[PDB]
Amino acid sequence: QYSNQNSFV
Repeated sequence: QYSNQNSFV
């Protein structure tokens, strides 16, 4: 299981 969460402003 592979999760990536990226938030820019």
